[PDB]
Amino acid sequence: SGFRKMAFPSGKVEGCMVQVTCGTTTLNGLWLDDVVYCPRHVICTSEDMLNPNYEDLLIRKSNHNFLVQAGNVQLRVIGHSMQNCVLKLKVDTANPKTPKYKFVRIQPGQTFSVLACYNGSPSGVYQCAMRPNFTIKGSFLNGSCGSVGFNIDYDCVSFCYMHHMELPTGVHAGTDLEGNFYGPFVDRQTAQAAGTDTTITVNVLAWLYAAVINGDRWFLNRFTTTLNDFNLVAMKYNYEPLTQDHVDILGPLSAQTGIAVLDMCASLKELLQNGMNGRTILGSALLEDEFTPFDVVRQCSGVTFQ
Amino acid sequence: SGFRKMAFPSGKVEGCMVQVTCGTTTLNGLWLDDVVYCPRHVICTSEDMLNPNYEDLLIRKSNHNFLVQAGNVQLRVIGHSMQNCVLKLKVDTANPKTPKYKFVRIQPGQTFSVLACYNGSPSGVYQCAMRPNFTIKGSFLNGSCGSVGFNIDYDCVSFCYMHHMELPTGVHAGTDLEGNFYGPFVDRQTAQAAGTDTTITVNVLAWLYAAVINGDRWFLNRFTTTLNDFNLVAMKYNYEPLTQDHVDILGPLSAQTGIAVLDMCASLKELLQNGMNGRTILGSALLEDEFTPFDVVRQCSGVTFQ
Repeated sequence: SGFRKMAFPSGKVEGCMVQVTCGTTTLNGLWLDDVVYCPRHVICTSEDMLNPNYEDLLIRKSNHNFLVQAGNVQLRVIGHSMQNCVLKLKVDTANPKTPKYKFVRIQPGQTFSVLACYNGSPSGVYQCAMRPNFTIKGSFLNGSCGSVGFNIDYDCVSFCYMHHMELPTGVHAGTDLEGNFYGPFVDRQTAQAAGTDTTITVNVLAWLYAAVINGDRWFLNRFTTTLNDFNLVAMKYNYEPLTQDHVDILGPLSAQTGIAVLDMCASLKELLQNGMNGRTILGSALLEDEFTPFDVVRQCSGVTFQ
Repeated sequence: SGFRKMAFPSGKVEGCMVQVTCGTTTLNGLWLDDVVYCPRHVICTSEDMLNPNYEDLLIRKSNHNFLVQAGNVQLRVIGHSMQNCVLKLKVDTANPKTPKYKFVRIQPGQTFSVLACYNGSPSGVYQCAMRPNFTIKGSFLNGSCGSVGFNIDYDCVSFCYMHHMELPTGVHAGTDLEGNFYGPFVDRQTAQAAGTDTTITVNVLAWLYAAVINGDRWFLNRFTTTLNDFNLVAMKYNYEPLTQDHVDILGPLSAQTGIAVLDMCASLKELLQNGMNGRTILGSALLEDEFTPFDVVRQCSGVTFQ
């Protein structure tokens, strides 16, 4: 037993990371088959980033202006195109380590692992959530752009995120692998408002189920509630409204524990109103929202990859 | 910027995991050169585990009684020996994916990544600390025994932990890769007391430095203290006593931030005495002790591996 914030095994993604250099800017790329995917702002200086015209900047670039290095091998660039906010560099070699993969656009509140990289080399792996306001709270220094987020399903890597920007507020913004930003963000160094963020209610409930499975039960109370009553409380505490779809996704955890979803809602309501009184749940002194119902089931049932 | 509990990239270790079966017990092994390393309790049934005589049980086993599977390849066992609490199965093939590696016995309070595995297949990676009482607070289900903990230094994997036991209290015990338990534990299903645990003070101070670097500063106060005065408070709150060795290891973070170590001690003293008043530090509502000073520097300076 026990419950940890576990990332996916990173090896299939490590084999896809490369370094991309254009003029004096270096960041990370993702090499799948004969295409390298990277943030289009690889073509910008710090000064360009204040107000970039990506079309005009890219016209000044030829195939030979992109240096792509896979460990020690230089790749030969034979094509370049811009798709939304990503560059696709066609190269003359297929990556021999390409895994089974898909490109996925995830929903707010879904989780994924980030392989943080610098100069095309991996430094670490961690699990995070796409916030309801389409930011992520990552760990990203200068040079981490082009680092990717992913999920694995047995032998298939679903790439969902490419890192582009740190907002002036210190949270992180990026794209899907088609180059479409999550949320209202642009690849420009300017003031950019993130929405009001909210807590991912269905994830907190999943994590309360994980706690019960692990024996952490002190928070279970004598009350029930309604979906409408609970949602009045969710509004006050800036929690996402719970829907029947969310109730349905929690079904298996309800079944395993014998705790009706609305009973678990009443327990959460009491924690929102009364706080935790200096107590912990699964070693946390706040309500955790970075585990999906699918994450809890995976971890509690020991699902493996290959 | 930002600060996450980051694990090492797991690919070099993924290539070393194999499945070991003896009679009707299956768990994980680690294949390095022509040796597979696994918990000796692979030779026990559930019933044997109550009071095992490992010497007598192992005598009943021959090379052909150990089934070792690397993905789909069966390995041929040509030798077996017991070293403390590990079995070393000599096999007739060197692992082509063996990384540069060492075997290290870590100190209480040091951190490492765990690759959780079932049936020789990786499920996830997470970072944890060896507790001062030589337990770990992991995520380990039935079949996870033989999963390993490690650190990476550029291209070299330092293996420090192999998982053996869940104690009746739900924390986790294991060995170094020479088969010597961390702490007083044995590979027997019996009541086993873990010591009183303590908080890893030098790690909490490292994490307060990480917070300041990231802009989380509200906890900095007007006071200083002495090593002896601080340690009186450390005793009361079950924190490890701080030594000059610990002060010296914090030197670089002191230098970077311009906050003397004893000033940061006085800030910590005030947090121990007054609590956090419903506030957070790096998104935590408790004092975090799973980052070493070396972890903070690594993460804050973007060190990479290969």
